[PDB]
Amino acid sequence: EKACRHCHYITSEDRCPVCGSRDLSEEWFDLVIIVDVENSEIAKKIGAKVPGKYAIRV
Amino acid sequence: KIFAVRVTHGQEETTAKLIYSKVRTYNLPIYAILAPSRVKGYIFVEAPNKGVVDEAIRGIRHARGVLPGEVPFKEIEHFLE
Amino acid sequence: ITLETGIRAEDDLTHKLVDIIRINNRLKQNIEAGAPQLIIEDLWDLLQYHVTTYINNEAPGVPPAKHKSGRPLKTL
Amino acid sequence: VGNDPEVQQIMFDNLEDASDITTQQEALEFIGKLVAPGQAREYRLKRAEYVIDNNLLPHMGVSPEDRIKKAYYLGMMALKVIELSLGRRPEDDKDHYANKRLRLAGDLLKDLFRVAFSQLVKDIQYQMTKTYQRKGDKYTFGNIHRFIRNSIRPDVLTERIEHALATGAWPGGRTGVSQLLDRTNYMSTLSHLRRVTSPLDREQPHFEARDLHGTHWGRICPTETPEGPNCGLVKNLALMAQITTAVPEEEIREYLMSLGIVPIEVRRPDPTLWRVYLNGVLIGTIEDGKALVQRIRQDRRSGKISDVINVAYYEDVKEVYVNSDDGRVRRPLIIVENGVPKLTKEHVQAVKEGRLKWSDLIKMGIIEYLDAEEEENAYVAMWPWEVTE
Amino acid sequence: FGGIKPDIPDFEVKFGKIRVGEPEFQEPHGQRKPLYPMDARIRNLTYAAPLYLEMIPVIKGVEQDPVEVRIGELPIMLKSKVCRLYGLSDEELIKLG
DNA sequence: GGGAAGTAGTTACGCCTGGTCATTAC
DNA sequence: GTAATGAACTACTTCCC
RNA sequence: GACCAGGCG
Ligand SMILES: [Zn+2]
Repeated sequence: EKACRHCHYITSEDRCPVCGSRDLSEEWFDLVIIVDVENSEIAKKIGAKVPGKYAIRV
Repeated sequence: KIFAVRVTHGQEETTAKLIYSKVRTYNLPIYAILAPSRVKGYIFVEAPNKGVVDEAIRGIRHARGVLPGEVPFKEIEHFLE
Repeated sequence: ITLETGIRAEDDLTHKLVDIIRINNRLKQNIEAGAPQLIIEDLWDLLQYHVTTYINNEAPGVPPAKHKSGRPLKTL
Repeated sequence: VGNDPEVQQIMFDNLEDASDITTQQEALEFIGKLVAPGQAREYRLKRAEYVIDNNLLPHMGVSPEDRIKKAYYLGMMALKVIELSLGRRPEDDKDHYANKRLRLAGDLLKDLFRVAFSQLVKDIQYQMTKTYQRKGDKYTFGNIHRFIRNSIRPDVLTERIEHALATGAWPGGRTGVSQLLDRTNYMSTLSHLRRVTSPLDREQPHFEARDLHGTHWGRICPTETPEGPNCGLVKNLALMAQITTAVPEEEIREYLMSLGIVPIEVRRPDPTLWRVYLNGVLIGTIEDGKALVQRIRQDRRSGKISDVINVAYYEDVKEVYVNSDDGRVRRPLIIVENGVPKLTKEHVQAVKEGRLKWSDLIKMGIIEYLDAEEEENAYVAMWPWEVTE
Repeated sequence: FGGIKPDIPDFEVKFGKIRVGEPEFQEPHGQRKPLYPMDARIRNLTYAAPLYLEMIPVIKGVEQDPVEVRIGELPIMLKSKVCRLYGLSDEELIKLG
């Protein structure tokens, strides 16, 4: 399991779910996950729009 | 309405994954789960009320309980930034 | 006391002190790293309970600490 | 509850505290307030209903439908309470042996197996859930038999049973259930295999419990007992003592319902009617119990029913008791009719030759077993030349 | 108990019958052989017999063919209806020590 | 105020024999 | 492979309507 | 070393 450097999206595969580019850093520590962006106000605070897992300070 | 649930400090990261899997089984009305590694032994769960977190916390051995009282959002921006 | 089977036997005070030290270390790390009030204000209660049991294990209105075998521990 | 006019007046005095102040849900609100003080309003109702369901007389069931029967039983208990106040019933004696039952291996082992199986099922549930969540549904449904087989750990049962049997510390806080066998000689082992112990605490005096009782005749040895603080609290079975097992109760109930007894729901008890109890619970009323007890005991003597059934009656309260459970201590006796014992010389001869055995003597109705309940109605002669009408 | 209700979306297990086997011991290398009370006493073993249980898998509300698994071992009362010494003659007991 | 009612503290001295402990999920 | 915790007694003190 | 059970005066 990896995480995109720019998307901050924790990726379980070689290709990011939201971006066709395959980028990773293998230095993610924090884990942030959201089930429903439409309901989660934390996603509104961070500006996310796609459900899934995210990192913060990669 | 954020809530705090105490878990064993060995497998907090796996706990988040197993809640993320468990939320689908009964379609729990839960918005987001938080579990930074800087804070050990506790996780943050977004839910409308205490009944939802109580129903979503059963069946997990590592989940010990839920702390009383709502955790304000204001106390936690320093982590999600 | 060293058992003939190779395992070590330790007094109850050692176990209680180990628990106290672990709780204190976790509370210190949480305080240093920053946390919501509901976290430290619960670790504080846990540490107070551990110290209270360590000094006296038969205090009124508190569940006595229990060993791995189910026997209540002996303390000071 | 009842129909006695004095009981009616007492109940009219009692109702005014709640007759015109509460309804069915209001009492639920009160109970919820008490069991869950200062908690969520909706939480209180569920907590109170749960407590009512599975904490009030659980032996009547835990379904919400059994609440009417629970109310009937509670009313009967209250009727006994108020009947004590007016002096219509003498207080019960705790040391009378009709109120005590023994616990044998078959029930302690049952409890231990119950707790071990309760642990095992939860362990299996956890293992199956984790395996399915980790490997995925395709692996689980590829070979379901292997999936079920390889998810069982058969040690949590064996180790927990074995440790409890070895140390002697039973679940539930009891201690000293299992003891080491005394093998000094023949008598020590044989006497150790026939011990009876009391669960009371040793240090306290317990003046009433340590004394001998009249009902101990033929069931407990009056002279073999320890010498230290254990005196009285540890006793040994007599030689004539016979412990009883249990027969199914539904068959007994449906047999009892078939000879004139009306159900409790259909008809309310009144002072002119006898009461009938089965294993401590009330099941109905009859117009004449003196003939009913004779019929039941005559049927038992004939051989229609099992010999573990004992029937006794008290005419002071107009009650009839029937017992069919295990744990009672009984002794054998010779039936006497019309002032003539039913045992003859030819019976002794047949026993001596070998044609007749003890079980056949029991079956033919010559000898019957009596517990502490039936012995109330008996009048036993001591020597064969002292019998009369 | 009735059965097991795991969190699998379409799975449930129903319990069947229970059986008690012969008193036996399993060597650490794999084989299982009969056991006798004196052998258990000398070797500091436990005189017990295995237990068997039938599990009925239920998939989508339809019962499947049953399966049988061993859930553990149960100690055996000496000279009971299942002990190896039941009904033996005096010389048989003498030969067994 | 002087009646509950609910804590809180104790309960003889030696000696002998044997048996069990002193975690576990991955 | 290891890091992880899950019955009587008697005299005071506190109420209290 | 601590517990449990049983005995002796
Ligand atoms: Zn990406």
